[PDB]
Amino acid sequence: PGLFLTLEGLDGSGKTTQARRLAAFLEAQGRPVLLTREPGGGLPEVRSLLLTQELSPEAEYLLFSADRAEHVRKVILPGLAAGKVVISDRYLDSSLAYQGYGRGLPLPWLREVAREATRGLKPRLTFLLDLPPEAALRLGLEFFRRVREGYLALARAEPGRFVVLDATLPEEEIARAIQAHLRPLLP
Amino acid sequence: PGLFLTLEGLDGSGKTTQARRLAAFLEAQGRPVLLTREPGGGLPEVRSLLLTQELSPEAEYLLFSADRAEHVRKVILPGLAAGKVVISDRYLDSSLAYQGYGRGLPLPWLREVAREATRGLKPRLTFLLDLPPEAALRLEGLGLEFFRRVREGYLALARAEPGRFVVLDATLPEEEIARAIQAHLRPLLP
Ligand SMILES: Nc1ncnc2c1ncn2[C@@H]1O[C@H](COP(=O)(O)OP(=O)(O)O)[C@@H](O)[C@H]1O
Ligand SMILES: Cc1cn([C@H]2C[C@H](O)[C@@H](COP(=O)(O)OP(=O)(O)O)O2)c(=O)[nH]c1=O
Ligand SMILES: Cc1cn([C@H]2C[C@H](O)[C@@H](COP(=O)(O)O)O2)c(=O)[nH]c1=O
Ligand SMILES: [Cl-]
Ligand SMILES: [Cl-]
Ligand SMILES: [Cl-]
Ligand SMILES: [Cl-]
Ligand SMILES: [Mg+2]
Ligand SMILES: [Mg+2]
Ligand SMILES: [Mg+2]
Ligand SMILES: [Mg+2]
Ligand SMILES: [Mg+2]
Ligand SMILES: [Mg+2]
Ligand SMILES: [Mg+2]
Ligand SMILES: [Mg+2]
Repeated sequence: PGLFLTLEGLDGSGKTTQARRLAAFLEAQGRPVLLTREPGGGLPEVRSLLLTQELSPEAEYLLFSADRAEHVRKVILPGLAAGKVVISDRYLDSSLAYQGYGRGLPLPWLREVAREATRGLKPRLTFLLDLPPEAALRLGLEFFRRVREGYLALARAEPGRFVVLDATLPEEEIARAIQAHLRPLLP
Repeated sequence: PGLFLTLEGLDGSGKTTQARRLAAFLEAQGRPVLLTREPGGGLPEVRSLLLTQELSPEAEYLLFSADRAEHVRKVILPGLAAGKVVISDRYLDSSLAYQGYGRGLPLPWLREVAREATRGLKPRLTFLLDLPPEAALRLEGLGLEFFRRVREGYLALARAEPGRFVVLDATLPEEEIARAIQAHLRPLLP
């Protein structure tokens, strides 16, 4: 049982907001829900360490992946075995967009690292809240362009898992679109 | 330029003792030496991270690897580039023996993670201080059964790369181990 969903986008694309509203929507239908996030959900100390320190991309990816590995094991997989709808604000796609397309690390290596860290757990549906970095409500601009395009490139590679939402629209109608796509996967 | 050396073995095998003796022995010969270690040489804060309760073996290895990636880029390669003899107390082999043979993680995955973590950098010589498992004395569930697997793992890694590894008997007195290490170095120096 259980359903695994993720949200992705740049910081200030409104992921937490939509994660909050999606939880509330599923609670209103009586469906058990669990919110969680990366970084921090597996190893909170990773999150606080990366906050005040910049490393090499390789080193920083491996920390994200250790956190992810604990996150998948202690939080996400248990939640799904209990029949809950688990919603993660950021997951693997964040590393692929930021460390891969942004900092330039090779994608095939990242996914081979990720495969054991995640046990190959992929979300059923990932919502990409897309906007230009200048429109975001919260290493130059060029880095943030690369991450956004990277997200869009990931989405067009897997059109079955990504749902690309224009994040500049009002939050209420963005919420209804997410609800629309999600409807078929519940009764 | 430069020479990359490492010390390996179980907890309590004399690695730290012998790396420090070696460093000092090379400095007295007038050679530039960089003494380093793992975990912590790349990312000091990883030792905090590694103590986390009930840490899965995958996260464990990825933590060691985060540190290793930073350690290679910021400390080891720039030291080697300047012609220093760089000695690391523990390197990739620790992960292969502890997280591979000890925890049961697949070696090919470990090595695939290692490729980009180390950028292919392997030491010229690695001194394995082979210690009996019962003599070994932080990390989760460091039991006797674990140490047998780790010890035998080290010995299998030695057999697979017998030109890189020099296996020495860790129960021998410290002067004799150091002299034996020094003798395996002599052709690689002047
Ligand atoms: N050849 C030896 N014989 C007996 N004891 C030793 C020998 N070498 C080191 N020791 C002692 O064993 C302990 C562990 O040594 P250490 O160098 O810290 O091991 P490691 O670095 O491998 O953990 C220390 O108290 C040290 O004095
Ligand atoms: C470098 C490394 C260490 N370890 C383990 C060995 C030790 O039990 C622990 C710390 O090593 P070390 O710092 O050498 O021992 P000490 O803490 O006594 O100074 O980490 C691994 O499991 N994998 C690794 O890749
Ligand atoms: C989960 C994850 C986050 N990040 C970064 C991108 C964001 O700027 C930042 C978000 O942290 P925050 O949500 O605590 O603000 O973390 C990555 O670079 N890779 C990842 O895999
Ligand atoms: Cl699912
Ligand atoms: Cl957000
Ligand atoms: Cl995924
Ligand atoms: Cl060899
Ligand atoms: Mg993470
Ligand atoms: Mg990962
Ligand atoms: Mg894709
Ligand atoms: Mg030591
Ligand atoms: Mg080594
Ligand atoms: Mg490694
Ligand atoms: Mg053997
Ligand atoms: Mg070997």
